[PDB]
Amino acid sequence: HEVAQINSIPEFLGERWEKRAQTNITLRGMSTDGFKVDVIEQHVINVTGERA
Amino acid sequence: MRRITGITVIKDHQSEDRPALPYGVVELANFRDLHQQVRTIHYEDIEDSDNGEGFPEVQATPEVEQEWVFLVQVYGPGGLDYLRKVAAAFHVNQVNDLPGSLVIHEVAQINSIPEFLGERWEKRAQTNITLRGMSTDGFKVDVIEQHVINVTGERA
Amino acid sequence: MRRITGITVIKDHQSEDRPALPYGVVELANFRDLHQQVRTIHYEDIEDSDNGEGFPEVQATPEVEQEWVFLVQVYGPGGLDYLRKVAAAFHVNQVNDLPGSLVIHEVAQINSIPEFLGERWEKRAQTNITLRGMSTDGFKVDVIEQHVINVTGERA
Amino acid sequence: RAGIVALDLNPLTGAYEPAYTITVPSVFDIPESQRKARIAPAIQVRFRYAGAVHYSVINYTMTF
Amino acid sequence: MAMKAYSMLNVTATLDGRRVIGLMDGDDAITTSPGVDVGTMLVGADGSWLFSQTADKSATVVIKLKPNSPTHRQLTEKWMAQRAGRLVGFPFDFIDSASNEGGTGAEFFIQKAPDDSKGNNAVVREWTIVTGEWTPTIPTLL
Amino acid sequence: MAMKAYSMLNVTATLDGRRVIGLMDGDDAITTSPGVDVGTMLVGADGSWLFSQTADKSATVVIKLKPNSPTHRQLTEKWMAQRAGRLVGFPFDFIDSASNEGGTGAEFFIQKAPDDSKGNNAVVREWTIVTGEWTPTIPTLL
Amino acid sequence: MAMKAYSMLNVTATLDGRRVIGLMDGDDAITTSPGVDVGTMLVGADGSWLFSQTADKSATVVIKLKPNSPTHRQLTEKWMAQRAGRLVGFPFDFIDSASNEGGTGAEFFIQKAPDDSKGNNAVVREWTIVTGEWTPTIPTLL
Amino acid sequence: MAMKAYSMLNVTATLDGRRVIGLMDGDDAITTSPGVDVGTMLVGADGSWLFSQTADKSATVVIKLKPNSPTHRQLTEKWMAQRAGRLVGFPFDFIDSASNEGGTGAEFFIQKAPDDSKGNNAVVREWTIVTGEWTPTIPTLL
Repeated sequence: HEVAQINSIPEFLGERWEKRAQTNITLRGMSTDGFKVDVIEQHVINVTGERA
Repeated sequence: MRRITGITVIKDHQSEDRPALPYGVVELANFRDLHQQVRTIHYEDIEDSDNGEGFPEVQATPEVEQEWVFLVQVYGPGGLDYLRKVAAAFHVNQVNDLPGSLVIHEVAQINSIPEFLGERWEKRAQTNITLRGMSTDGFKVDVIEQHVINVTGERA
Repeated sequence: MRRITGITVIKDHQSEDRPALPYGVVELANFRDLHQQVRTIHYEDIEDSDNGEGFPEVQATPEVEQEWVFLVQVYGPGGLDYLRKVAAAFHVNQVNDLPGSLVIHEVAQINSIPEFLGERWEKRAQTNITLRGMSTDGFKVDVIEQHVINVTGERA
Repeated sequence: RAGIVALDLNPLTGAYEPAYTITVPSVFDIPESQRKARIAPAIQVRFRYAGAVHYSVINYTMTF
Repeated sequence: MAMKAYSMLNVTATLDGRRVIGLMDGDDAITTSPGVDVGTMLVGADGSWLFSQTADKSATVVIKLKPNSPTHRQLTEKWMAQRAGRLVGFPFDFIDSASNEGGTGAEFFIQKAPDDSKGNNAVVREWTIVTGEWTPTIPTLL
Repeated sequence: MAMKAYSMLNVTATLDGRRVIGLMDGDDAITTSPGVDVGTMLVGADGSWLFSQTADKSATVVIKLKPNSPTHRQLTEKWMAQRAGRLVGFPFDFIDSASNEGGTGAEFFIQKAPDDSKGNNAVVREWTIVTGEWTPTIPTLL
Repeated sequence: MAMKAYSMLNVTATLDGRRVIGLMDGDDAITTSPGVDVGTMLVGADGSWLFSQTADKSATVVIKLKPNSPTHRQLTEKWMAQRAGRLVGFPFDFIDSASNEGGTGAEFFIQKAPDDSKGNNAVVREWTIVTGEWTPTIPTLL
Repeated sequence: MAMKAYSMLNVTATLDGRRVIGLMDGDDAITTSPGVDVGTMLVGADGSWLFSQTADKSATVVIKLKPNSPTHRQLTEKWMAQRAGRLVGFPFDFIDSASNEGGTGAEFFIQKAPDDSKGNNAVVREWTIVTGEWTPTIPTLL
């Protein structure tokens, strides 16, 4: 999706300024999973007219 | 031990040995009422009571929504996937069912915080899971069951 | 010892032994006036006074609303439920009654802060309870009880 | 809309009363044993028949 | 009988017998506004003036309710009753016990209806009612 | 059967048989508003009053969908069907299972169309539908 | 007699004899505005000009009061007196003691009325009064 | 062929053969809106209803470009061509590859022109184009 700002952070490691850089990289992607679930496959309906 | 994930889950502040290498922990961070005022007040007569004058006592209970905020942590080499299944199990129905007037509202951002424990970087993950449920209580209160009114016309 | 909860409650900064394993503590955090200006000024004549000229002295008292903010803590294995009853007892009437011009306004968010005290995780809870009540005082002040006016027409 | 259902008025009083109500059973409690049949529980519906006219009466009282 | 602090636990509202319970959050949950201005001042081209006073003693009230409140059920039944053809008054009256401030009316009518928004959280439902007469009560305890 | 907490996981909406799935974020994703005001109060120059009740029982609904939702495909097919010349009802109905609050209609029609904005991220697509009759259902569980 | 700092403890307002006490918070609790503009400049198509001065010396005043203030009781009695049919002046006058700035009027009339909002906290009550003449007092102490 | 995540790197727009490249930042860089409403519901004084469907299949598109973009050069040449007297169509069409959502038109025309603001930083240049017909493409991949 985006690459972010790039900083420079030299650090005194092992008797020597060690050059370094760091950034943030962000991806973007859908989700996958799966769970077992139950389903309807028939119906039933009752209709009455109260007062004929 | 949750039904969704296949691992063992334990309470927050106990004094027992760490169970296994992959496992979870839930803590209660806080909770609060959600709306400023009540929804209803339920009045109910106590079963077989008496206030001294042949009247069953009356117990009233307010009904308001509440929010509980927990703190979930997974320790070990499978934390991210175990919490991803939890995040994606919050959408499917018949799976995210809770017993009484409870509802999972949101699962929050999932962070990774590896920690150098015992001479080894121990992988860890943590998120926030918030529920949502009504309030129950009961207090004994008194009731009116008759009236009286007097009407006069000052100057007839 | 509150009437709502069944436990013992004590004042904030004393120098006594901890009472029991479940108990509470209330502290006064602050208080302040709520509106910028007064509501009324009440004037009242002192009973059997004299300012040296056969006049009973007059005492005036402002009336403004005020807010007091307390800090409630419950220590022991039942804190959350004892404070939940308090939160839900603020809605029902005839129960949240206070003696003089006082009103419970709001109970705030309830946090849980377990602490490792004495070789054992001691469960704890804390919230904020705010009251609301008018102001009383009295200061001696002086009053006008006569007038004088002069009217002239400059050029007749 | 067609004119088969009554117009939300109780004939006894002319007060308010719903013409038709639909009730749906709650599946939250139905056990797994009967959930495996894949046959849903029953929905119920209430009517109110809309009448008609087959006969008329007039009185015609004359005073002169 | 000191003028105690204000609180929503002492305000009582009655809508056709039953009480009003489920109210949304905010500093304005039950608001009543008069129909028109009390009067009108007319100043002529010379500097004289004349005040005119209206005979319109009418008011409207706005009530904000949660999506789950028995008053919402009562109001949505009354709305359907009006739509069917029946037309009645259903008096509404509300008051504050701390200062006897408020008012009453004898015959109201549903004037507006809320918008059913579902979204991700709960939303307000606003009902607007209108009367032909509205009598305020004088606050006797200041 | 306690009045459980509100949740979007218990609200069901049906648009011409199939369900509605892809909804945008926000506190208002499906909003229904009535056509006109329920009534009108008229107060004369003397102080008397007369209330007038309308016969317009109609409503409009606004649905907000993500750019990738099967309901968007269904609606954009129905729009082209209307543009071609075919005109039908496609009933829409929605309800909340916690309190039986919601409504239904028998014959709707597409009234508005969304704006296709691409930009850098995803944007809402709003559809506005209109019915000639709209029957709300009375919330029986409060 | 140095021009001391401004303070609300030196401003005095009188409404029909009694004082005004309960005032809401804010930088504007008693505001008086004139009726119309003082004058009007008319410039023709050639460049000449003519100024016109009005004879309308009238003003309106807005007072904001808490829901619990004796002035609110007095005003809500006066409003009912006007509604009954009685019509009188009830002079209002206000001034600042630090600079003698302010004004007075001889006969006012209630023009607007507040909206009774209950909600969760206290809300303002605004009254609007109108005079036919309004005489400001010249600030003599600068 | 899974419904991948949305990205601006898969949206393609073509304006008279050449592509569109320089686009300003924001959630809305290419927005198309229809001409008029799809229809109109008319409800009479009795309660019956009648829906009316329009024959206006037209749309407008708004494109936001940086001050340095070859599409800006192309558009500012086309504008001068129109001002000179030549009038042609220059078809424009855009689409998203992830869901086949978008549309096309056969003959467009420049309707608006941007404002040349220099200032201290770069500013948007907005062009508004209008077609007489606009055919959307049905998103077949949902």
